[PDB]
Parts: sequence; C-alpha cells; structure tokens
Amino acid sequence: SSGLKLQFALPHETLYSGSEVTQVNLPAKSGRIGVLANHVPTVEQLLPGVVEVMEGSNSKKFFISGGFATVQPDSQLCVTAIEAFPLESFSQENIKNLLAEAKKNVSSSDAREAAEAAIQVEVLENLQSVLK
Amino acid sequence: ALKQVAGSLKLFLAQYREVAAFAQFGSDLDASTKQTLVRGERLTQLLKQNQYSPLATEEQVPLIYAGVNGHLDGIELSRIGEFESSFLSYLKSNHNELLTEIREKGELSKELLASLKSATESFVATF
Amino acid sequence: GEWFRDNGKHALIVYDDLSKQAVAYRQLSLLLRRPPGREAYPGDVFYLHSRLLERAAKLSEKEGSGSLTALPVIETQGGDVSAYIPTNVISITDGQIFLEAELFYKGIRPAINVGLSVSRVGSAAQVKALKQVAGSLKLFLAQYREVAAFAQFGSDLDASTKQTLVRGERLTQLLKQNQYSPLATEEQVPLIYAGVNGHLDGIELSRIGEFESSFLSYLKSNHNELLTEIREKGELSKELLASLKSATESFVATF
Amino acid sequence: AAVVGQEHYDVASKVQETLQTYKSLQDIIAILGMDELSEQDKLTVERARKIQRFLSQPFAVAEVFTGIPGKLVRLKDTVASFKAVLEGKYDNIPEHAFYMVGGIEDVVAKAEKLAA
Amino acid sequence: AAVVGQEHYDVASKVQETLQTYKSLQDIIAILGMDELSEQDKLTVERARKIQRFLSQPFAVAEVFTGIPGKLVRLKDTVASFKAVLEGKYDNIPEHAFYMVGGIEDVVAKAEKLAAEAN
Amino acid sequence: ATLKEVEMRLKSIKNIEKITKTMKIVASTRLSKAEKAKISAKKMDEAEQLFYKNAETKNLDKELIVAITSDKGLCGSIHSQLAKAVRRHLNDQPNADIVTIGDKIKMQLLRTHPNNIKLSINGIGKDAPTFQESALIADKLLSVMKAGTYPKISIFYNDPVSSLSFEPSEKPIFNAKTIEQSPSFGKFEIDTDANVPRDLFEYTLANQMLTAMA
Amino acid sequence: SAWRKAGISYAAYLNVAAQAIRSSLKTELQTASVLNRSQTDAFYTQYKNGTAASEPTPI
Repeated sequence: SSGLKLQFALPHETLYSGSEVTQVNLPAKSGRIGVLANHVPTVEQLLPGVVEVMEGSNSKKFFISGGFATVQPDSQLCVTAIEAFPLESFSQENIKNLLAEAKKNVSSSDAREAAEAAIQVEVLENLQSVLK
Repeated sequence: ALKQVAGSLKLFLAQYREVAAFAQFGSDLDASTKQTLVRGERLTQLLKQNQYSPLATEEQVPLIYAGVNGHLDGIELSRIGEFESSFLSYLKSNHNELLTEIREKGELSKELLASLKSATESFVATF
Repeated sequence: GEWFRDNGKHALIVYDDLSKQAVAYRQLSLLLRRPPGREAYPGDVFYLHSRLLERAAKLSEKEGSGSLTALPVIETQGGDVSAYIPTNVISITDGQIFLEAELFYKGIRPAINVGLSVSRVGSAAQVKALKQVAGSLKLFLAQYREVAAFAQFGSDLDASTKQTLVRGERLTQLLKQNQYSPLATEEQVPLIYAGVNGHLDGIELSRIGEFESSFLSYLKSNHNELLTEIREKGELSKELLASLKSATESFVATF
Repeated sequence: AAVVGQEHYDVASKVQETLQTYKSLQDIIAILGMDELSEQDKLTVERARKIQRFLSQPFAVAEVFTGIPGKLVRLKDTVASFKAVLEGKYDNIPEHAFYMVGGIEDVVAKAEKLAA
Repeated sequence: AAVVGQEHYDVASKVQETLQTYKSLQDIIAILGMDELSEQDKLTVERARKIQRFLSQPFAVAEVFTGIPGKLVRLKDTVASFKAVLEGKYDNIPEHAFYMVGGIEDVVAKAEKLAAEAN
Repeated sequence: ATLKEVEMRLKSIKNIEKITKTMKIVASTRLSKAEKAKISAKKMDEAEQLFYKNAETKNLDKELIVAITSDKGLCGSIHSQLAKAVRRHLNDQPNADIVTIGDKIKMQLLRTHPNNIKLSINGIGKDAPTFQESALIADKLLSVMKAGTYPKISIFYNDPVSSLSFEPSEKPIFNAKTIEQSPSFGKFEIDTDANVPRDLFEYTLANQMLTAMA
Repeated sequence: SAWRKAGISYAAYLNVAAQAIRSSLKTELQTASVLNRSQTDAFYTQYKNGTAASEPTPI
C-alpha cells in the first residue's frame, strides 16, 4: 500500500473520493496539522481555516468551513465539512467588508444575535489572510 | 326570541360544509378551520331530534344558545345526545323562572340574557 | 348574391343564424301536421340547409370565375355540437370557427378555439406571405395545449417544456385582437414572424399589447418599403426574410 | 369603452379575468392546497376572493333577511373602489371586511371595527 | 325502538352509518386508494367491509348453488353478533371469515380453520 | 342520472386525470433533483461512518426517538409504513419519548401515544434538505430536548430500495458517553482537552439526520 | 467568544461559518443552488404529555 487515500466530501458536493495524495494541510483545534503517506491514526476537530491538497504537480488550496478529520489505520484520511471555497477567484474583498463591518454592529444589537457575531469575526479575519 | 340566539347559524352551517369538504384532502387544519369544524360538527348533532317528540320554544332557545356560542365545543360528540335531556331537566328544576319569561315575553331582554348566560356556564361546570 | 357570382364577381353572404331559420320552418311544418322527427324537426330539414349551402361555390373560368362564399351561424346549447341541427350544418359546411364563452372570459378575444376550429381548404386559400409564417404557428400552439397543465405547477418544470410555455403565453396574447379593428396581411406577417422566431420571449407578457402598436408605427416610417412589397407581391423572398428579421431585431433591441 | 369610459372598461375587464383564473385554479386549491400556487397566483387568488365577496351588497328591500341596512353605491365610487383593490392597495384588509359591504370606505371602517 | 327494543335500534343504526361511510368514500377508493384515507376512515372501511360480508347467509334452498348447508340464525343472536363487531372485538379476524357465515360462533370457528390452511 | 349530471361529472374526472397525469412527470423531475442531494449525503456519510467501522463504538447495556417524514400527502403509504415501524419499537420501550419531524406523521402517532410526543417540526417536505437546516434542527434537540443525557438515541427514515419499493430504516446515534467506552479507541491519538467526544456528538447527530432526510 | 459555553452546538458553530463563507464570495458566481441552501421556513413546537403544545417559534 503506497500513498494515502483522501476522502474530501460535503453535504452538497464531493471533491475527492479514494484519491491518493502526497500531502495535506488542514487546521486543527490543537493546531495546524500535516499528513503524508503513512501517518499515525489521529482524530481531531477541524476549525474554520484553510486546507491545501498537495500533489506531485502544483497543489491546489481551498478554504474550509470546519468539521472533523480522521486518519484511518489503513492510511486513509477523511475530511468532512460543510461549505468549500476555491483559491481566491471566488471570494471578493468588497463582498466581505460589507458584512464584516456589520458584524461589529451585531454586538451592538441584542446579545441573542450578537453571540453569533463573535463567531463571524474570527472566520472573517482569516479570510483576509487568504488574500496573501 | 329564537331569532336572536341564531342569526348567522344557517350561514355558519354553510361554512361548516365548506370546511368539512376541504378537510377531506387529509391536510392538517389550523386553529380557525378546526375551531369552526369542531362547533359546526356539533351543531349538526344538536339538530338531530327524535320523531314524535315535538319541543316547545322555551326548550329550543336554550339548546341553540349553548351551540352558537361555543359551550359544546368542549364536549365529546357522543355526549351531545344526553346533554340535551340533562340540560333541560336542569332548567325545569332550578332555572325555571327563565323558561317562563322566554315563553311569555317571546323575546330576550338585557336582564334575561344575563341570567341565561350564568345558567349555561354554571351547568357546564357541573359534572 | 348568386347574381354577383353568375356575372363573374365575388359575394360574401353570412347566414345569422340558421338555427333560428330551422325553428321557424319547424313551426310551419308542425302546424301543417307533417311528420315530426328528432326534436320536432321534419325529415326535410336537412334537405333545407344542404340545398342552401351548396348554392355557394367557385365557378370555373368558363362559367365566369364568379364565386359565392357562405358563413352560416349556428348557436349551440351548452357546447352541444351533437344536437340535431348543428350536426346537419357541421356535416355540410367545410370547416368550423368554434367559439367558447370560457375562452372569452380569460381575455382571449375573439375566443376562437384553435383546437376545434378547422378548415378543409386550408392553405389553398391563404396568402403565401402569411403561409410562410403560419405553417409553424399551428405547431407551437398544438404542443402548448398539451403542456398547459404544467403552467399551473412550480418552477420544477424542465427547461424543454418551459420554452413551450414562454411561446404559447405570448403567441396566444398576440391573437387577441380588439373588435372593429381588422389588420391587412401586410401588418399581420410582421407580427407573426416576430412571434414564431421568438423575439417577444424576452419581452414581458404584459406589454405584448402595446408591442403591436409601437411596432407597426415603426415599420410604417422606417421600413415602409418592406410592407408595400409584401402587399403587392404577396410573398416573402429570401431577401425580405432577412430584411424583415433585421428590422425586427432592431426594434426589439431598442425596446 | 366608448360608452362607459376607457378607465371603466379596463377595471371591469381586470375584475373578470381575476375571477376567471380563480375558478380555473379551483381544481388545484383543493387537490394541492394554496401553498402549491405561485407567488403571482396566490396574490391573485386572495384578491379574487376579496372582489367576489365585495360584489355582494345589502338591499333595503331584503333588509329583513340580512338584518343590515340597505346600501346604495354610486357608479362613480364603485369603479374607484375595485380599481383600488385591483392595485393591491388593500392586501392587508381581511376578506370578511368585504362581505356584505356598500362603499369602499365601509370596507376600511368595517375592517377596523372588527379589530376591536 | 318501541318495538324491536332500544338496543336493537342502536345496533342497527350503527351498522347503517358504518356501511354508509364506506359508500361515501367509494369514489375516493377507486381513484386514490386506502393509503390516502385517514386513520379513522381506514378503520371504518375494514370494519364496514367485515359487516357487509357478515350479512351474507347460506340458504338451505340455495345449497345446490353455494354447496354450503343452510344456516338459520335467530334474531336474538344476530343483534348481539353485530353489536360485538361494532365494539371492535373481532378486528383481528380476517374478512374472509365473515363471508357466507351463519352464527357468530361459526366466524371464530372458520377463522381457526384458515390458520391450518395457510402454507 | 340526467345527461347534464353525467356530462358535468364526466368532465370533472377528466380534469383530475390531467392534474394527476402531470403530477407524475413533475415528480420525475424532483426525483433526479433529489438524487444529487442523496448521493452527496451518502458519500459524505461514509466518510464519517468509516471512523466508527475501524473503531468499534457499539452501545453496551429514557430514550430519544426521531421520525423523518414530510407534511404533504398524496405519497402512497409513507405515513402509514413508518408510523407502523415506530409503533413496534414503541411496544418494547413505551417510556421512550418521541420527537417526530412532520405535522403529518405527528397526527399518526399522536393518536396512539400523545404523551411521547414533546416536539415536532413543520415545513420540510417542500424542497430538498440541506446541512444548514439539518444542523439547526439537531441544535434544538440539544437545547430544549437535551439529547446529550439520553443513553441511546434512535432515528427512523425511509430507505429507497427501488423506484417501485421503499424500506423503512433505523440507525442508532451513539452519544459522547458511548464514544469513550468504545473498545477500539486507544488506537486513535486524541487530546482530552478540546472535548473531542463532546463535539463529535453534536456533529454526528446533525449529519446522520441530514443523510436521513435527504 | 465561547461557542460551547453560551453559544450553540458544534453543528451550529460550523453553520454560521457555512453561511458566512457562502455569502463572502462573488455575487456572480453564486448559483441559486446556494441561495435556497441558506434558506429555511421550518417552525418547531414543544408538546406536553396531554397533547398540549407551546407557542410556535422559528427554528
């Protein structure tokens, strides 16, 4: 058995399924993690960050919403999330600031709704660093 | 007298058949369409009367009264039957004065409604 | 009218209505104590109308080339075309222009049920200028009546059938013509041609009415030469088909 | 149009088309409900029901039947009433506010008296 | 009721209503089916269909047609029989067991015979 | 039976045929449209379930029951078949409370056991469900229902075996407490700092529910 | 900014990020598939032991 089979799927679209990958970089609660061919079976919670599937050829990088990641004993990593995001040609700085700024005003609104605003701030700030 | 207690009653029974046919679909009903459906179904059961059993005016008014208003809504359908006889026996024993006013006057005064109102609610509470 | 026909001319006669005639005749026949048939009509009632309608025809070149057209009117009782009188008339004539009150209420005026309305002569007696754009118009409308139930359902309809609905709604809206407002062939072709190809599909189904107005006035000021060539020639050459299309797409664009 | 006026004809025609489609969807409102209808349809259907009930009028002759005092509406106000309802200016008012009502003013008055 | 008795009157009426409700939904049954019938309505149908089949009775004179010996049932037992069916004390027994049956006892008897025939 | 009564009645049956005959074709469209939401939910489901395979997480030794249904009718025997399966499983543990998702199925069980019902959902039969809606529903089950305390949770959904046949399905939802006692757990590295088992329950309950509805 | 304290379940924690992301992209590359993917009209109702129920509310 050479390589590791990746299974990156979503509740609306499936990207990778039993596909061999050289390396993957997905943010974890404990901290940023990496995986290669043979990797010790670890089960960590994925936080709203950025994942990058590596290949012998140029590797593509997509933004992830969050979920779980589990590396099966048989050398098989499984990534589960909600929504996905392409390189940068998909997101727009202008489209983000609009809501982003409105989030700070949600703290001003009733706390019941401001609770979700705090969670948005984080995700939004990370979107800016993706611009690179 | 009977004209007051039942005004849009015929119109209401028309709405009942309108709602009764539409609930045939097998879809859930909201508070409105079920409320009228509950009452409309019981009014039809109150109208059922046995042959050879003519009822005076003083005995029709009270029954229709408790129907058009909504005091039977909170009673089971197979109960409406004995309810009629029981309610009548109740008035003929206690609130008989009222029956005597409705009979002679043939109309409903501001005072007669008050007593009649309280006589109904008091009986619903019983049993 | 035959006078005109015999002398080598053209005469149009409209019997409005044969239904009333039969009733009158029935009255005489009954009072005279003649045998009563179906619905109290004597056996010679059919011989009556058959001996009337057959009088109109198209005389040959030797006879004078004269002609007499007949448009008999029959009033049915609740769509019952199966009645006695109607069955007689419908059997003799050469086509019907069935009209329904329902279609009238919707707005479709005149309410001519395309589905039933038929003509045995057809294109034989229709201007080629309009025949070239009408051959297809019977098609779309035909498929529209079949997929008319789908229009009542959500957007869950596939794109294929949806396209039909887009046309039908608009093609049916174009046929709506106000009363006392006949249009010449030179003005019909331009409207049919824009409809068939589908240059109205982008236009709202509410503005279809004013579309006819502003479009005709346009041609009569910028493309008057095209209209007049259709009126005289009565046909549409490959040159006109292209010139008409270009003038249409231009107006639809500026609209 | 050349008799009752252009405005009068258009309003009258709209009312007729509304009541027709309503009766045309009668096979869907009982077999699939009101929710299945489109946004344009539901909005029309509601109106068709309001206009329908808005056509009813209490006569001073049959006052003994309806209990409500006769009401005589003027043609000039009549057309102005449905016109307003056809434009959706009263999509908030309840249907029962159009049943057995004379002038358009009474509709708003009635809808407000019920709310009490 | 002033002749056949109050109970007899009530039992009979219940049988009619039940049979009537089955007839009023007959149109629906041929079009949609019982799957579309409500829980309350679907229970009345089956019960109704049970009552209808139960109405049949083997005739001694028509034994040469049914091949089943005549069955004479008394009025007293008949009333109790249907009344017991209305109360819902035989909703477990299959409908076939009500077809061409005499006494109510014969229903339960015939129901048991059908258990051995099932393979 | 007059010519008019037969002509009017015969005409209204014909309208019904047109309404039903078109309902079928329209159904064929929503069918393929629900295949994309069905395959994308199964493939994703296998991703999360693969973990429970290699790592035994069975339940050893009060119960929450959820039934996935719609609110529309004219669907054949779907509100009867499911209302019958839950009924059987209810005879073994009557105490176990139920939280059906569908005003339609509600009335089915609301007659047999109006006690067990303590929460219902409406407005889902409309279009295909998404995780956005699914995770939100599972959220209330943890806030007002408190499913985290329930030792064992069961889910009821209809598994389409074919276009002409369906099969009622049931699948358990292991909670946090059952993730620890998992015989095969040590093989997987994990830090008892980020409540991994706690956050797995609140997530599994969402996805499994989404793969049940979709 | 605690989510598991006074916020919501982990299913909702990733949910808010799913809509924020899907709404942080271009308006041109936003199919209707995503629009209705963030839209929902479902209401919940708590019931008692006696068929009783609580005031209806939005999910």
